[PDB]
Amino acid sequence: RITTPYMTKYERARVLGTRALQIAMCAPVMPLLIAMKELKARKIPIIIRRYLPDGSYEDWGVDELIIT
Amino acid sequence: ETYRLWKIRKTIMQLCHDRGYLVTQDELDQTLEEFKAQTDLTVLVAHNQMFVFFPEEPKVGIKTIKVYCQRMQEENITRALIVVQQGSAKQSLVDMAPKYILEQFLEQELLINITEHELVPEHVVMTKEEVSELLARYKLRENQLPRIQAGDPVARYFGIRRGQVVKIIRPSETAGRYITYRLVQ
Amino acid sequence: YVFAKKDSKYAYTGECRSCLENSSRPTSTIWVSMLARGGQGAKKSAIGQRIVATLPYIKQEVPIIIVFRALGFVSDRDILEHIIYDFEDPEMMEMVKPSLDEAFVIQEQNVALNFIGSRGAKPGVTKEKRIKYAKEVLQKEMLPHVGVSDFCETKKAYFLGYMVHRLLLAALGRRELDDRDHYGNKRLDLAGPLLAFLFRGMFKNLLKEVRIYAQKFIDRGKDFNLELAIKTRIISDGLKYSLATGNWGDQKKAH
Amino acid sequence: RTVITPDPNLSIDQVGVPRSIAANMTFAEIVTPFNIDRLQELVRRGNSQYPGAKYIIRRIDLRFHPKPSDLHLQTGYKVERHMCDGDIVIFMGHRVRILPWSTFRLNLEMNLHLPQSLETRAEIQELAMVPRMIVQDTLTAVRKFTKRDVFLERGEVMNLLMFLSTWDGKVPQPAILKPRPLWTGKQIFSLIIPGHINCIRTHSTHPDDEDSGPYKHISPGDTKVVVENGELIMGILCKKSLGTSAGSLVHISYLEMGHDITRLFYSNIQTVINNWLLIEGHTIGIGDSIADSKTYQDIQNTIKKAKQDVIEVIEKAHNNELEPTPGNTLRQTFENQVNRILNDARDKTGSSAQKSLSEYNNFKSMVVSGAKGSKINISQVIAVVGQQNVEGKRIPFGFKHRTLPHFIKDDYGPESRGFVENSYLAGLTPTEFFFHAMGGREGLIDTAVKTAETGYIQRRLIKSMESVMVKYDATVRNSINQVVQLRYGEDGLAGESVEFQNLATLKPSNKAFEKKFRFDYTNERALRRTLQEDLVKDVLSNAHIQNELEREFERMREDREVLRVIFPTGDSKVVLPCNLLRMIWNAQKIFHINPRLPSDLHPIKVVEGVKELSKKLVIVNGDDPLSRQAQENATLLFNIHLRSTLCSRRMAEEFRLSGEAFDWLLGEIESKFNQAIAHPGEMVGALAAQSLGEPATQNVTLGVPRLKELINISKKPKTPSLTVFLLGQSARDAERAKDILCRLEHTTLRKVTANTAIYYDPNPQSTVVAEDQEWVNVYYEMPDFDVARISPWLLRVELDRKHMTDRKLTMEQIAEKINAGFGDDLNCIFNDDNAEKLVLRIRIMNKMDDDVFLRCIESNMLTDMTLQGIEQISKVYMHLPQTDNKKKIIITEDGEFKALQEWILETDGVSLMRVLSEKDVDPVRTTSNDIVEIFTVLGIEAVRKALERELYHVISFDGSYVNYRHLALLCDTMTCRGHLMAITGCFDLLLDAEKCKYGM
Repeated sequence: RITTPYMTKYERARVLGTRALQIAMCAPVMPLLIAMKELKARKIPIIIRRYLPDGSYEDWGVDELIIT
Repeated sequence: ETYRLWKIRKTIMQLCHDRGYLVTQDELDQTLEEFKAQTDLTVLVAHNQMFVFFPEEPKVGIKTIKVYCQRMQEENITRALIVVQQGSAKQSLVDMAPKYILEQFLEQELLINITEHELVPEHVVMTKEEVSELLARYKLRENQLPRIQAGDPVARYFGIRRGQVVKIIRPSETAGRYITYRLVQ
Repeated sequence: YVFAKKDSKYAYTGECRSCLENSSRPTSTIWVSMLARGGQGAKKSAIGQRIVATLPYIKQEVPIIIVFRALGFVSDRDILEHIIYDFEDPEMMEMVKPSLDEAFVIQEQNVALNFIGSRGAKPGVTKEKRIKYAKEVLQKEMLPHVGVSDFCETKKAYFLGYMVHRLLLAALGRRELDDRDHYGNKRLDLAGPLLAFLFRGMFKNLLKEVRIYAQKFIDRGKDFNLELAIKTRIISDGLKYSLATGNWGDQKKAH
Repeated sequence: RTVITPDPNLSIDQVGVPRSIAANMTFAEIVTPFNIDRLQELVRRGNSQYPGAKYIIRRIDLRFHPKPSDLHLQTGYKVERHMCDGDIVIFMGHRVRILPWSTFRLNLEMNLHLPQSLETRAEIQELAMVPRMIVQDTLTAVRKFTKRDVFLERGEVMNLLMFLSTWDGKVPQPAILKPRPLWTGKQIFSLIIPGHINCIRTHSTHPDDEDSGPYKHISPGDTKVVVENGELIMGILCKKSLGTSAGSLVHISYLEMGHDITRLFYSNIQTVINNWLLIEGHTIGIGDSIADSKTYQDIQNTIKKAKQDVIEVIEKAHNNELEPTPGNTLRQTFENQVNRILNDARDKTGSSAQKSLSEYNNFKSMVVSGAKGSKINISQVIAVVGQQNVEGKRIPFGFKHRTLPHFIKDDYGPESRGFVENSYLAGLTPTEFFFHAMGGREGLIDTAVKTAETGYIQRRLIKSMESVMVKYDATVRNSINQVVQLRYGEDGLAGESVEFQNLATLKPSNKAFEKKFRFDYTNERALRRTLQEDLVKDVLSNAHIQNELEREFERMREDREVLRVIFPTGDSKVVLPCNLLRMIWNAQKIFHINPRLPSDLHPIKVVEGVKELSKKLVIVNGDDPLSRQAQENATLLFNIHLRSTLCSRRMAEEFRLSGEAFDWLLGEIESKFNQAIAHPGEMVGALAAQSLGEPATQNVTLGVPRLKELINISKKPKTPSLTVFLLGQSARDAERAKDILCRLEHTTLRKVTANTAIYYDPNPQSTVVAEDQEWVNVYYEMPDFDVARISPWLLRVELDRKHMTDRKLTMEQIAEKINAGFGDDLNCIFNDDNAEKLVLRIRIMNKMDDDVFLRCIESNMLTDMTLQGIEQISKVYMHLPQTDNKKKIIITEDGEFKALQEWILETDGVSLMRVLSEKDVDPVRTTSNDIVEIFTVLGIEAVRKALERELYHVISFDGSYVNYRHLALLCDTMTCRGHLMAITGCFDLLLDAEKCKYGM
């Protein structure tokens, strides 16, 4: 639990860059403007995998986290 | 000339004060006028033990080197400085080294103290009880730090062997006291 | 040209690039150069600065007075009567004084010319080679423009001695040294002189195959015919190749 | 690939790709239920029309023989249409708008690359759009739009409201109402400024004397920009308050409103003043570049005296009547004397020309408005071109002491070496046209050189920091996964979310600190007027309340002292993240606070509010004793400022905030500090290589030949130096320091030799000189060491008068050092300076015959003596310092800073250890600039700290600025491995199936 409680701007490029990709490929909706609404209403089925430089990791979900 | 025995002695005693060894207050603060009594010069104290030389030869030969090892091993002293006044014979200081360590200083390299200079932040040698936390909170390793080299004149100042870690508290101009940890090689 | 150099093993070097009439023998960039005073030991430092002469086709620095004694001179008034003009000024006479001391043991022109020829292209073994070799060095490939005949020994003795007089005039600070940029030192060339440089290197090749075609016909001795022997396409290609592309020369050595 | 052409009618992140180019590129679209009813038209048309498609990846080449059996389209397929609007292309990331010709229009050649996926499109969108990373025509005309003079009648408002974008449909109410209701241009320019924004700047004409008692906030030139509450109250704008500088109104509107609110603040001003100017025009006639005859005749009355006072110094120095200033000869001090009298007349004809230009003059509208700088380049139009130079010197003699064939020899005059009386309006003399052809050739080449210099540092220094990043520890780690820095930039804070602020406990004095911050709770009429009636007993009664407020002030005295350790210079400008005087100036506007009434805030709520805040700002996590000291050092400098400008007295007296104010204020700092913590994932290497090569484009060598030299750390500096300070009472006298001065120069005996000769006088009683026979007998009346046989030669060296008392040299210490240098077998005889001829007689006591060997003795003493001083140490200068940076900074007994002058020494040649060791050379402040020589003495921590002192010095010499975080990464990638060297997505994602079960 030593990672930052916000979302860095590089996660948000890779969350919304891929969540809009699957919604383009016939997924259940919960393309680019679709996923912007879902994050800003906090409905996304993605768990962020943040490593650490030792080799470990920490698995965070979006509703555990403060979005920009 | 008496600068080159007063300022030198005022460097050694501030040296072994901050190497950890027991050093009293007033004998650090001897003026040159109060020094107007005095080789005849040898500092000999222990830790909170250490010997200090001034060979009368300006150039130390190996014939000088085997003399005091009779009084090294008998008087049970281990760490000792040799203020070699001019400068092969260093291989003799490798021979006796794994038992008792000794090292060599030039005379005029020591006339002024480099720890007092303003572009040198105050290093602190860390202990193995303190290293074993810093390797664990940051989850660092034995390497993987900013390294410092062996023949560094502050590594030579504190008498740091290969493998220790010093901390550096530098007064910086965005936070005030950024703290950095130099591995020694 | 009395230039100056920055780092090298000299102080106030001279230079000349003699040639006559834009004939053959393109250049012979003979230097005359004064050594520094940063010498070690009593080789130079205890006597002072010396003068040398980087002659062409000699991979050494043959000193001055040796060259004049290869010109048929003996005595050290008749070597300084070609270098310094007034013998009544001590400020110049000091300067040449430590260069007589190094060229001192050689007197006869059979010896200095042995000294000069012993450093050549391939060094000869007999003395009669080194009498022969440096005899044509110092009258065929050293200052051609002052004279190319076999009797210009008295002439060359001045204009070589003239350069040493302009070596001293800048070494003393008694004369400004030459700017390298200045366009009084610059000759331009136009389509005339450039094709003359390209026609000499191709009129010899016309002769070269006539040397080849005839000597392959001495065995017969039947006749000889030139109108089949002049290869006309030597001239009408190299003057058309090297004037098309721009690589100004022959097409066999392009870099 | 084609031209770019300017076009101010595109919102900045747009490009105009013409239809002959967008009809070749493709964006491969994958079919959704959205576009499956849209793309079938674009399949139907084909490649004939423009909105069509090339391929159908079902791979059918739909451009010829369409085959309508294979016009199927179900979801999952990939269609490759040509282009549309709205799509994103790469340089930054533009956005295609279609404007039909043959040029790429973009609102200020290039290729065009187009990404091919909906993932790497949105990487460009949320990282690298054109706003996410101001022309002359706009930035000048903002001055003319925003004076007091400009009034817009009624119809022109209806146009300059039509060309906004953010406008809410409602027309403002004008100022004047006796005629037609005229609108001032500052009212409409208040409508662009986006929401509540606060700023105060000073226009570039504002005299400093205008800040007296009267006319402070009025400022009758209508300078002094005051933007309160997003509505422009007063002041003209310029470049200084609309560029991107410190405290700028465009800078402030990036630290409050985001970036997409500021991109609208550009594309409003890029229209409504760009399209108001069709009513003003802004031409430049040649009437705008002519001096009136009041000054044009006086501008020659300077230059007719300039060429007089160059004749005055030539004929003074051609009579041996000019004393050479020490440091240089009579030659170099002649040139410095005359280049003094050609840069004052170049500037006395430069300030009287700018002031004489009229208020309508159209050059003054492009200089006062500051949009086009270089106000020296229109002082050559009007008055005087000035001096020419090559190699930094006025024109050298080319031919033979004659710079052109029109002159005489010995022409050092004020026109035969380059200076130009005429200006470009009056035309140039046919000589001076050649000389300006030479000054324009030396600067025309350096441009062709400084593209192969700084086009090479920046593409090399990137490969240094190619992958140095910020990992999730917020340490600084790189490819070879080693720790560079433990916290990023020494406090973890990020680069582009900090400002300049001041401390106000460091700078003031000791009495003022106990007057400004003390809060005397006892006088009872302050807190009557500065605080409410409900609390006027509450402060006075409880001693527990009164004993906390000392413990606020107890820390502030111990906060004062640490600032006087970190900042010994007395320089209080500090870089710190959230501006604690805008955000207090804001909170006096949102909450509508009257500061002329007694406040209503409790003073313990001030103290408790700060202390509970300062725990909530976490840079270093953890409850360890390691991380506890490792936190409060990363926030020491900011937590001292955080009590100085939120004190219990400063809230209630200078700021007058309310109880509902301070609740909003402290909680907003925490929400604004928590953004300036750096986002781990930053490619910091590109951010800090492109902030050192950009001021690379803009006699110690400074600039590119120094900056090139620290990138490879050359062992042999082309100009090394060693600046040397002093210790005692010698520091305040030039006569005491002359002893210090002479102990550094390598003084051989060539410098003091008059002349040298060799005689042969074997009998001293019958020497060739009869004058020395007095004192030669004196050493031989009672002779010493003539024991067996003196060699019969005599080396006679004469000495000097100037160079022998310039250094206070003794005939003994010359003779003693030769006797100690070569033994007693060189019979050296000193003599007296009391007579007017100083003689040193050197005989020899008994291969290499003695005439030669006496020369070799003499040829060693010309070259290698070292009479005094240290070898390889050239001319050793001396001056009292002029600039307020290298002076001595002594704190008085009232705590005030004070600069005190002392004699410093700037040498040439570096030998650090013997220099430091000698008498009254400062152990502390002595420093050299030779990194290599400073690394072999003081360690590695005087390289990491003092490679900073050089890279800051090759940048701040230009006046430019680099954020310090880009210097603590160049200093910390060279010195990582203990010794200096030259140069030459961490995370992942997982699919959450438990959320994925529900959701249609």
